[PDB]
Amino acid sequence: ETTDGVYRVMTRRLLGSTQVGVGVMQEGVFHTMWHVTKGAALRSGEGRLDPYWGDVKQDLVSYCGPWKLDAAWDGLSEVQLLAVPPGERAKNIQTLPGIFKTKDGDIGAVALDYPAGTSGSPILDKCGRVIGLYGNGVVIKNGSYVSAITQGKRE
Amino acid sequence: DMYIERAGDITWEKDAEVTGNSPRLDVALDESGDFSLV
Ligand SMILES: O=C(NCC1CCOCC1)[C@H](Nc1ccc2c(c1)CNC2)c1cc(Cl)cc2[nH]ncc12
Repeated sequence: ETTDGVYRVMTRRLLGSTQVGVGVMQEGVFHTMWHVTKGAALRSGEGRLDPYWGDVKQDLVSYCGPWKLDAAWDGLSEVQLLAVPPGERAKNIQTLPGIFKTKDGDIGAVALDYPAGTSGSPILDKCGRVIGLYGNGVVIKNGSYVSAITQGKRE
Repeated sequence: DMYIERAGDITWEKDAEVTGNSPRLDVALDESGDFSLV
């Protein structure tokens, strides 16, 4: 299945069918976070998806072709996390992002607490464009999880 | 082996649950792609 849309990343190695993460299929390319698949090949029905690009530091990976997501957060507007939690239906959560101030520049941050198996869920702008993926971040004082808005580069 | 199942369309839904904060955090990214608070 090469259909555009959000997908669940599942495994049968652990007990029963465990959801390890989430991903985005766009323009025949599957996008997810490196820590979800570890760069391993994926199965899509009878078909198979092989990795094409990846980077452990950016914590990203693309399958069947190059990274296709090029939209970016404008720094002002509210965004929407399209969260796909294990065993649960896909749900849109609207929020105004925070900031991850780093030594190499700033990046948006979404402060939504979700289980680890939700890593790879897309973050969308008002046009419905994927501005990044949720699932690589940090845990703060009150135990709340804050993810970065991880976006790759498009050639 | 890992596999994929479709979860839905990528669209902005009007009148969705509006929740969450906007924190401004000082963070560091190591060589293993891990973030940590500064
Ligand atoms: O972003 C994350 N942060 C956890 C630590 C991961 C390594 O040290 C710093 C924070 C989790 N995913 C993750 C796991 C391993 C690695 C990466 C990211 C990228 N490198 C390797 C995660 C994601 C989500 Cl959606 C909900 C979650 N709850 N608890 C954890 C966690």
